[PDB]
Amino acid sequence: GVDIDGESDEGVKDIREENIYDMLATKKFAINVATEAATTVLSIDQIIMAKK
Amino acid sequence: AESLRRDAALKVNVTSAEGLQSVLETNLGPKGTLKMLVDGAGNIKLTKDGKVLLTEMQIQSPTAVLIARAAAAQDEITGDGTTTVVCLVGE
Amino acid sequence: PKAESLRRDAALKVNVTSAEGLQSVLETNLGPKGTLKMLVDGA
Amino acid sequence: LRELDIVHPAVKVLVMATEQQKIDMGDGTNLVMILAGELLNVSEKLISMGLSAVEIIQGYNMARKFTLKEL
Repeated sequence: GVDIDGESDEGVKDIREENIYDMLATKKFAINVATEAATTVLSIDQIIMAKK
Repeated sequence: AESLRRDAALKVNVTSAEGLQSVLETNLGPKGTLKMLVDGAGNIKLTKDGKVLLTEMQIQSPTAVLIARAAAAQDEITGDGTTTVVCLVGE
Repeated sequence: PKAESLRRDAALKVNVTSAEGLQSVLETNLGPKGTLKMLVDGA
Repeated sequence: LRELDIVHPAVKVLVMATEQQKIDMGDGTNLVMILAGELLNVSEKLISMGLSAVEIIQGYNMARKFTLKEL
């Protein structure tokens, strides 16, 4: 994993020690939302506005 | 005498057609691009169809007004190729 | 992230525009039906 | 993002994308905002080189199906 400790320690811990994992519903659903979020930004080459 | 010389009001119409086509040149076919439409009340409308685009924008240039009004009649009959017709007029 | 975008083409358009104004002046004397240019050095 | 009204669309889409993650799940609100923000930062190298944003989207669509299969 990635070391979350605030004290200096050699190496990193293991996932089995603290049982810190990500759910499938959290990871899989976040990918489809992140791709569609960046797609809309790249799809806009210009904006069109009017006077209120 | 004070006669003839210049018709240059045509230059405004030619420039008005290049600026209008350059906006719709970005979105064509399956490779087209998305645009934003703001009505002033805070509603963000994202649509690639030129029919909704031309209605939400108000252009003071009379050249683009005639193109937008003529495109409304084609969208009620043909219903396709709104951007294509505009690109053929400017080019 | 520094920049790399365009060769920008602008220095080329200035060179073309400079040649357009040079020919437009000099094309008036071409042929027997052309016009006669005059030069004045101030003296 | 709820108390701050957004005008520019690029940030507003990320706000509407946050509601997509927040309503359907109680976790991962920061996962979408950080991941979607980095995809545009790494895309500046392709935009600079001259690669159009149209084929950039096609690259993410092919990589999305390859990523979901490995999950």
